[PDB]
Amino acid sequence: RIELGDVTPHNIKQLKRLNQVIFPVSYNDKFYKDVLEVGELAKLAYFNDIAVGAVCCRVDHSQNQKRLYIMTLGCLAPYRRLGIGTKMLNHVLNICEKDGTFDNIYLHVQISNESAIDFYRKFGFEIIETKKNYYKRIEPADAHVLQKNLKVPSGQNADVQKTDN
Amino acid sequence: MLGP
Ligand SMILES: *SCCNC(=O)CCNC(=O)[C@H](O)C(C)(C)C
Repeated sequence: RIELGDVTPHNIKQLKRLNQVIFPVSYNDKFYKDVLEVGELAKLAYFNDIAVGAVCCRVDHSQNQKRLYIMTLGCLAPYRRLGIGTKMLNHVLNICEKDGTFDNIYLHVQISNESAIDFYRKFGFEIIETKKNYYKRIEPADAHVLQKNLKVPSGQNADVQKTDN
Repeated sequence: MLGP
């Protein structure tokens, strides 16, 4: 069984320890300070009561839009075929679906991370941008921006709803 | 994975 748990000051050191092993990118103290303030947008992932993963998100107001930014999402390498990634993603997509007012969900990923690209493609995410030297020192340093459109038409019925045509 |  997979369980998601809250990120508190009691277990933030555990999230940092998992993040430090899963990702080659060093996150600073301000990153872990912000995670303690996003509520349900940050979760620890548990498999048979053992912490093997985490998802950290924030609300972003870039591009004159209401966006959900997935900062980090991942599991320890031996636990990537246990549906923990799906549980974590369906959790953040639920916070968004319930909200109804988000324009999109987006994240950065190295261009060579095919397992993550293909995973996100299952939930409707597409490559919308490629950023040269988005990361420092790691190879490849080039990142794809993966985005899922969350915009739902506002209007009580068909005649007042603006959508694709 | 937030960068850089
Ligand atoms: S947020 C996209 C980058 N994640 C990543 O590379 C973390 C390691 N990968 C996983 O744990 C796994 O591939 C999932 C599907 C959960 C991203």
